[PDB]
Amino acid sequence: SVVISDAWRQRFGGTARLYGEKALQLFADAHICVVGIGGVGSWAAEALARTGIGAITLIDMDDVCVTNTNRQIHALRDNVGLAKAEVMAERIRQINPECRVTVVDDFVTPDNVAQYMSVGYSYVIDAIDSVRPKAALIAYCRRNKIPLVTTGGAGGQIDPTQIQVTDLAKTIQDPLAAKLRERLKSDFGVVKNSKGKLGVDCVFSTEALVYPQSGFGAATMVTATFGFVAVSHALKKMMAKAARQ
Amino acid sequence: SVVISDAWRQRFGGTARLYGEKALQLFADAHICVVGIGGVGSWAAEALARTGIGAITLIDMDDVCVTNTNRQIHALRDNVGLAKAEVMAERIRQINPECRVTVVDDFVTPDNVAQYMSVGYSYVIDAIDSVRPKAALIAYCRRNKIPLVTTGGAGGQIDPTQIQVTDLAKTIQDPLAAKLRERLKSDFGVVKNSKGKLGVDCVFSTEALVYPQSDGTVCAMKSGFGAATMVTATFGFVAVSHALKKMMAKAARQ
Ligand SMILES: Nc1ncnc2c1ncn2[C@@H]1O[C@H](COP(=O)(O)O)[C@@H](O)[C@H]1O
Ligand SMILES: Nc1ncnc2c1ncn2[C@@H]1O[C@H](COP(=O)(O)O)[C@@H](O)[C@H]1O
Repeated sequence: SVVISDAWRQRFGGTARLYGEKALQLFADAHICVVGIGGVGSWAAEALARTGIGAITLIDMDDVCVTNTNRQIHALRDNVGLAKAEVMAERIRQINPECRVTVVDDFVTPDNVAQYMSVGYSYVIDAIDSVRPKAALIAYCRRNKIPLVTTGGAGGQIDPTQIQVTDLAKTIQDPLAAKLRERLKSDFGVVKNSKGKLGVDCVFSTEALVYPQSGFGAATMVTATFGFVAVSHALKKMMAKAARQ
Repeated sequence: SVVISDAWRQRFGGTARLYGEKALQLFADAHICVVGIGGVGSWAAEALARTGIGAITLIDMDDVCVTNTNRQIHALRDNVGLAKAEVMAERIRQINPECRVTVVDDFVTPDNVAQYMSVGYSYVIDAIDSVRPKAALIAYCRRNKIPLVTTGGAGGQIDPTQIQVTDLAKTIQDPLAAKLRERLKSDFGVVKNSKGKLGVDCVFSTEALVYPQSDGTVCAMKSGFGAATMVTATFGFVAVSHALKKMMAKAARQ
């Protein structure tokens, strides 16, 4: 158990008053991994930090680019050209200097997923944009019962109020999620239950895609909300599991 | 009005691809005011900046406090003690160096509201928590046809997916929004029209508020409330997306 300090309580007293004290300690003791520190994952990382999560691992190899400005929290003039995960880590340490932050400067693949998951996370937030590594991460967590929430495509969507969580089998208006389902079936043997579920929780939006007016565009208001919904869902699941003993 | 530089196109190419070039220009030419740079308003400011809005005014007099950390984007160890609005303005300059940012180092009151709205904003996002100034800001915007979105209480709520926008007359499970309607009726004579509406768009949540108990548990019931970034920021984001939707619709009409 992480020892909650007096400074921690000043930072996160609003967390305790919202989730309860038991949950404050649960979060302080958690270790959550965010894979992909982009339009969705950067805001998920931010949210975790600001809700008193005591250890966070960030996995990404990309650099901050000027084109990230429309949708990524780390995308500032002075950060362009630096490694996203490390820039996000430094920010998290400014949020909570007592958070233990680990950076994995790499992409997830079939060959390294086991090693990177071997840490033993309380949750994994999958915010990867590419379908191949995405499928590899999901298939691994799902087989190994590692708690996971995945995110669909957040581009080409303008309305944050249509974001919701459902089984990956049941998402609509999400070409990324659809390709992911195909890849999981074809490459990993993952297929629906008797109930028609893949047993993978997925943040998506019912909104129909808005085609490009350099692929689909994106907006902070939606991409960040994907990440915030993923975090709220993960924390809810962790609190329910803990109450179920 | 604003000539979009190549740097600006690089920053906001994703914005253009989502909303169109005409919208990119509309946003570059816009001037939006954020009142209250806190749990809701700091994220609304961030979103405006990140959506290529060309001018932003920020109104607040408070300083960054360590207790802001759970829900405000400017709450970082090195910023504690500095004025919230100025820290945010400085961040907005890092997002878009060509954004025109104005800091009003003050609180809105019944007596100064006309001066602070007199500028001619494309939109006002009201993220003030205190009720009497909030009522005064809304009454003034509403009377003067100044495009406004207001935000109910984002504290005591955990679910970002229940946030939506409706007329202030129709909000539920929002005690702030209900005390507001009263102050507006009582001090400004703002009351429902015959269709049941106040003519004020409000971000609110259908979620029942969660109240902290003396024993450290919390109890949902249909320094006060706790809060979470995931919910407070999404209030701000839903406000911004609503405003931009309305602005684009207005521009489509001509
Ligand atoms: N296989 C992977 N493992 C970890 N992070 C990834 C992987 N593939 C893509 N990413 C990151 O996912 C992020 C996507 O963000 P965005 O560009 O907004 O969709 C980027 O920062 C990528 O570098
Ligand atoms: N009358 C006012 N005019 C402008 N900003 C205000 C006023 N009253 C409160 N605020 C700010 O509104 C913000 C509310 O943030 P929060 O504490 O997260 O609700 C704080 O930064 C306050 O300083």
